[PDB]
Amino acid sequence: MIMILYWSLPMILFILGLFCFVSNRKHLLSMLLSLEFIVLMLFFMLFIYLNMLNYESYFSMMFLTFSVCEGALGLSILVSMIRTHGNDYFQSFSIM
Amino acid sequence: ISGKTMRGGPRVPKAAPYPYKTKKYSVFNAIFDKTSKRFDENSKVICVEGPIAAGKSKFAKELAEELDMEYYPAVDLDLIYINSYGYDMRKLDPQLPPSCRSYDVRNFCLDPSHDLAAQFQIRMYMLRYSQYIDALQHVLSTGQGVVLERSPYSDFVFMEAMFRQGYLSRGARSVYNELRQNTIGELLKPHLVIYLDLPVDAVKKQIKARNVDYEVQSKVFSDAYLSDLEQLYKQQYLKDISTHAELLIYDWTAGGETEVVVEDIERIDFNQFEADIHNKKMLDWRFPLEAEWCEARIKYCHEKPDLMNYFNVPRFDVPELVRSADDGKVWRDVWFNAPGMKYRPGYNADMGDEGLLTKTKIGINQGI
Amino acid sequence: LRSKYYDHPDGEDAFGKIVATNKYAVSAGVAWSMFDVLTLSKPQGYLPTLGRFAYNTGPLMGMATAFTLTTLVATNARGKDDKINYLIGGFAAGGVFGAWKHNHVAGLCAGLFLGIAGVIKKMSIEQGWEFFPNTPIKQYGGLNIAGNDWTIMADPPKNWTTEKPKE
Amino acid sequence: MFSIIFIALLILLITTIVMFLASILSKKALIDREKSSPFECGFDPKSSSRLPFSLRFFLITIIFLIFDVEIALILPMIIIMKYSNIMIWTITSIIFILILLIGLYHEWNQGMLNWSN
Amino acid sequence: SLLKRAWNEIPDIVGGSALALAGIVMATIGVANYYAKDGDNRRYKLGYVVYRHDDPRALKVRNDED
Amino acid sequence: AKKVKRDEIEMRSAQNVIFPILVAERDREFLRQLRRNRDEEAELMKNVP
Amino acid sequence: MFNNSSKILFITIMIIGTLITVTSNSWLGAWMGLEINLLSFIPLLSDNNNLMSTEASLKYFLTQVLASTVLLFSSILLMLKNNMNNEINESFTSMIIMSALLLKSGAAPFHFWFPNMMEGLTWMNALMLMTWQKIAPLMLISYLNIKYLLLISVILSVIIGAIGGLNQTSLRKLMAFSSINHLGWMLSSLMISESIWLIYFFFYSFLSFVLTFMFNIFKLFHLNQLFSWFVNSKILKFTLFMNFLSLGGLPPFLGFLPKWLVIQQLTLCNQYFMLTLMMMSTLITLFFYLRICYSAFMMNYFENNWIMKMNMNSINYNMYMIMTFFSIFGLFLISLFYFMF
Amino acid sequence: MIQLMLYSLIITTSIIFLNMIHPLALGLTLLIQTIFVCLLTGLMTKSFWYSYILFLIFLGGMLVLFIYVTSLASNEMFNLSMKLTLFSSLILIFMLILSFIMDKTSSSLFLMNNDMQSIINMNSYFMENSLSLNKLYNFPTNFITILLMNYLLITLIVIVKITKLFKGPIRMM
Amino acid sequence: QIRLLEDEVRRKMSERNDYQAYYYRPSVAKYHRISKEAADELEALRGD
Amino acid sequence: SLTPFLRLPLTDLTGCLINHQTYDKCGKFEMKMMECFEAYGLERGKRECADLISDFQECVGMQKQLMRFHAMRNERYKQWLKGERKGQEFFADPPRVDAY
Ligand SMILES: Nc1nc2c(ncn2[C@H]2C[C@H](O)[C@@H](COP(=O)(O)OP(=O)(O)OP(=O)(O)O)O2)c(=O)[nH]1
Repeated sequence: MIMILYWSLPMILFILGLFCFVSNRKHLLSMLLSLEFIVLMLFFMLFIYLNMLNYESYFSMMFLTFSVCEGALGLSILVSMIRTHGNDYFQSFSIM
Repeated sequence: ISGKTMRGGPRVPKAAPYPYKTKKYSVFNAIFDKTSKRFDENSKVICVEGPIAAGKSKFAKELAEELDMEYYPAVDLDLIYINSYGYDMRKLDPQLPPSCRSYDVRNFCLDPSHDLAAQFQIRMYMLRYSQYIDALQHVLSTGQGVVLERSPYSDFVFMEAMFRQGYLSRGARSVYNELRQNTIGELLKPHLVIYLDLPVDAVKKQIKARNVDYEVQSKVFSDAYLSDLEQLYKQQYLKDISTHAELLIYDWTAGGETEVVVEDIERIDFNQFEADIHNKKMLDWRFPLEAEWCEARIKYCHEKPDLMNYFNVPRFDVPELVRSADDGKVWRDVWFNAPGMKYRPGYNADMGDEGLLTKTKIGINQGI
Repeated sequence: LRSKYYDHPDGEDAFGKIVATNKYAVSAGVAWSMFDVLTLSKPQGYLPTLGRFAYNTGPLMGMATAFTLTTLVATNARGKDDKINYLIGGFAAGGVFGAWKHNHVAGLCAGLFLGIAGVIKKMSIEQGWEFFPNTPIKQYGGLNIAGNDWTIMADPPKNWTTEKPKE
Repeated sequence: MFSIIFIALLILLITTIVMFLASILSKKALIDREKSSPFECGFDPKSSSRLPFSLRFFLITIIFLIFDVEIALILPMIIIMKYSNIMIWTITSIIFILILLIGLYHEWNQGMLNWSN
Repeated sequence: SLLKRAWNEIPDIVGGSALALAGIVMATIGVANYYAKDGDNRRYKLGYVVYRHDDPRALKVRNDED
Repeated sequence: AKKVKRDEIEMRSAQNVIFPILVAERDREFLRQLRRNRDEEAELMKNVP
Repeated sequence: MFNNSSKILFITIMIIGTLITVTSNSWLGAWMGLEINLLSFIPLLSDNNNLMSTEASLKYFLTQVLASTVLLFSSILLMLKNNMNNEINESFTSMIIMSALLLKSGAAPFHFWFPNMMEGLTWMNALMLMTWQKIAPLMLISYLNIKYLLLISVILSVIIGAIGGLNQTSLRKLMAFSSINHLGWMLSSLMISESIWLIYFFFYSFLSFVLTFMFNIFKLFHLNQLFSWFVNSKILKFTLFMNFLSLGGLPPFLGFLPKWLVIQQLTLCNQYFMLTLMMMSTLITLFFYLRICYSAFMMNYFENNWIMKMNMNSINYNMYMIMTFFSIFGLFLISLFYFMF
Repeated sequence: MIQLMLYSLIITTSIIFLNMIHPLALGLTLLIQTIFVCLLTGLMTKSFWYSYILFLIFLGGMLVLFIYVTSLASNEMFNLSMKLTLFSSLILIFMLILSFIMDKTSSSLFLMNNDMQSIINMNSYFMENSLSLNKLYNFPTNFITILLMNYLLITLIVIVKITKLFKGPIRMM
Repeated sequence: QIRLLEDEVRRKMSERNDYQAYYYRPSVAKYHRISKEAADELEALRGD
Repeated sequence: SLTPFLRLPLTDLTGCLINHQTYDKCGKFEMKMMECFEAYGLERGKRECADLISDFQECVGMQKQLMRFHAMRNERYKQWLKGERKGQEFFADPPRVDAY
């Protein structure tokens, strides 16, 4: 099928990104590491679709701007994490 | 800090004080009016504490006069048992059930073992707490510093001393700590604290000098009780507050002169601690940006009702502090039908207020 | 492999019915089982995790099969496909529930919960109404849905005419 | 591209050969428990280097991520100046650089650009 | 005053902003000048552009010398 | 800036005299290829259902 | 909008973010608005005075980031196969979009994060989360037309939303489970129309807008505090708590009218079985509301006696009393409303 | 051809990335992949302009998280997994074998490279990225860029408020 | 009579969505032909 | 394309985000189709736009043609692996580079 010969690989890569975002690693940063991994794969598919259009790749910039802000915001929340808990370990948070 | 001699004259405010008694200061008021513009060298908080009957009041008034400081008289239960119109609530006590009977310092000195003592001690903490916040509003809105006699920080000493003598129970002490923990953290600690160390024998002599009826006749002011207060001020309170506030200790400035004391205060410098940001000394009053100033001002000027709603900590396993439901109904009937308690202050027509048809205004940081 | 339960009359195609009901037995079992092994039981090791999948799914398969067999057996034995058949069917699965839960009462009472459940399903089949029918009325606006537009950009000219075409 | 990748690999191979020569050409002597000890001015070290190293420019560190992603939007300017509407290109570009300056001066005035103190 | 303080503290932001202000000014001259010449209609066109003599655009052909 | 533009336009003007030439060539060979593909398709898949 | 000028901004940018989503004529445009909304809420939500608040700022961030990420994943996939923002016949690719949106709003199967982040929010924060944050997600689900997936969430929402709430004593955590149930009613109302949903949402926000103030004005966070709470007139306290009944949708009060119009339309559309499970499950929701009313309907209590006085903010209370009045007498104004016909 | 080998590597590096635990091991894996994805994207496009931008953008994020990794997760451990090395190396060669015996006219992506375009396409003879990036700064889509600007600036206000610089540095206490 | 007809009428509208009252979703093509306009505008400007 | 319910002025902001109207082989194909959506509305348009949607999808998505192409290649390989072709004459003559 068309979807299997052309769009399978990025999707299989995407789900592997999510399975990193949920696996049990001690440090919160392990979530941030896997966060921009997924974003890297989202860019890849979005770039497939935008190129089916002849001239629409400019929207890649729009996507990248929101990619950094969620990473940048994701990093700020970690900073605020440290200065109330002292450490970023997942097991240090109240389970609720 | 700069007495009248140092300035050579009366305090000159940097800008006109904000009328904090009449106009609210919310977020949208903070946009046009800023807080830091009014702060001087004298924009500080002073707590003039000591043992029982050490002439703190006289010393404070004189002191607050030299430093152009606002003086706040020490709280007393008259603030609870005398309404605005002046009527004495205590006259209603023959009607009330025994548990809800009025209780004061007179009663404490005369029947200290009564179960209402635990009530009485919490009220004093609550009163100081509200008064303390009122001082902060005056400081932040006017820039003039304030002189307090006893802060809520020092109030747990009396509760602890009463506990050692056995007047209170385990439960009452447990309840008191939870209130204090639930509430104390939201205040700004004083810049300066002054203590008047009168030795234990001296205060016992001194109390008889006042010749107050109930005190001399009482048994509470024993060597053990008065000794407990001394151990509590110096070992727990003073050792703790000195980490934040400058601490001066005198044998008795009430028996001494204050002009020497003011000249002692002005020697103390309050800027050396400013250098390090995280230095504990006077940490609370270190606001980096103008936003932080206004936030603190808003909290005490505009969110005091929140501050006074934290005293709602439900604890019923303690039987002393619980008020029976049948009494509550009766007490509610008598208390709120007294002259001047029908409505909020300034609306009880039977007490002489007029124009209620065309009146719509209510006070700010006012009850109800 | 894809058999529908009511594709045939009630006393028919046993192998068709068992597959249809066991389908829903497995799906519900796994769906609940996923929550059980992660959120409630939390077993450790790759082998015991299967026990939770088997434990929550296994007997739940036994129930569905029991209902089909008893319902199918009753349909032929009595000589009529009536509501009591499904009522008779339900008590079978309830009996399996007790054996699953080792509880005499749990199986008995749950049979009644299941028994009346089946009865109503037969009611639906016999009277001609559905449990989750496709919505006949689906509203996509208010009264002025085509009028309330607030956009500012000028809409450039049209390219289609409602009028009949000219030639 | 495909030319560049080939030379990229060819260079990497060449540079790799250089130490692979150095590793053999290097004089070889028995390694001592002290020869491989870290260097910290001749006195044994108190603290591993893998302890948490405090940070003071964390705030700038985050602002750096942002300011770059606006470099992605200024760079295309030149390429599309001959081809774009001059009002739209002129207006938008200016209100792009004013926004950046205003943001910078705002934080500079608020003192966030200064390090933690 | 203000001018003095900055000119003493951060002279670059004054000089830099002086040229920045120059950009806005002579950007406002050039942009207005651009439509004072009808520069949307450019005498040299990218690609091979051919019009019919009756097309409306065929009237607007900018007529220049070189 | 004038001289660079002068040179660029001269380079571009040379395209417009060559660009029509290539398009003429490509079409006459693009079409010829299409016949071959339409014929290769016929032979390749004679027996497909 | 409580402390500083900065809080004023984040509130507005939240409004802009939500509007961009619900006014966007394409999935990609809609997704952008969600990102705008994301960072508008976090700074409002994070306060370092509380160890709990920063934890709340986390769970929300990880959940929302994943939701928008998976949401964008499917939207790209959706128009990779159809080449349109719309799918002619709904299929799996459209289901995946639905799953993300439900998680974005904390519907039943993916609600877990939602109550578990309510421990460390101020009341004013919970209102923004409970009411406004559910606009953008739920409003996009109106575009997708999968029945069984949406139908399953409703059935689980009312069930999990109710049964879970019985065991709580923290009002903030209790309201979360209460909100999950009302969310179930929306999604049920969303497979039939939107005008009902728009009406029903407005009433739901209205009631929650009221109950939040009463806790917010008097800073109550636990059931015990209700009994210890002091009020001058036990009649007054008795009447304030009569808003819970409206939140329970009892017909003498205004809060039933929303439930009522959702049944007159679901029934009109023959969804009889759904209403049985929903309306029946609402009773359990009505239950723990009464557990709160234990502190009001009985009206002589054993209460601590170191308070004689009520200290309350005027403007909040002034607006709260007005809102409460309609919450009890709002029924006779149904005549005026002309949005149901 | 290298496109298929790029497919193999991006798959291979993703398998291991699922198994990294040490944050820097994750980072090295991620950095390597950011190279390949950047390379791969430019194959199926009229220019590599976006690969340059993407590469530049992520490298900014790469440095910053090392600064925080070296402050928060400084003391952690690696473990060479002989299962992993064999598994990746086993499949990697396996995948590389297929790419040699693949009908790699079929595997090529249908997206039109610049050369894949016709000769008649007059719009393909301009600058490499003129038209594509054009309407990023023309009516009406320009307002989207403007909307980002506030969004980015408003973000810049969010970090300082979340961060609260004045209350100290960051240490893994 | 009127509420058994009005109800019946609404069903027909919903069955075929052939009226702009309630069961009609306005599909606007305005923006795309705005984009086509903008493309045409930019086509003229190209050149130097 | 989707239809916002709100349709406040904000929709003008993001309406023209992604389109086919800028120098595309399918610019005319989509304008007809989407026009027909505007004439009949969204829900009814999905039932009257059978041709326009299929043509537009077969112009952008191109699945219909790519999925012809593999049938030709696979059927070329199937013939050879069955021995029906030969190694020497496996492929046809290549096209000229200066074409297409
Ligand atoms: N149980 C209890 N009694 C208190 C407390 N604070 C003050 N008192 C009582 C103790 C004495 O009976 C009496 C002493 O009054 P003060 O020491 O405050 O003297 P006063 O302020 O009237 O003037 P002076 O101190 O002489 O300047 O009030 C308290 O916190 N708890």
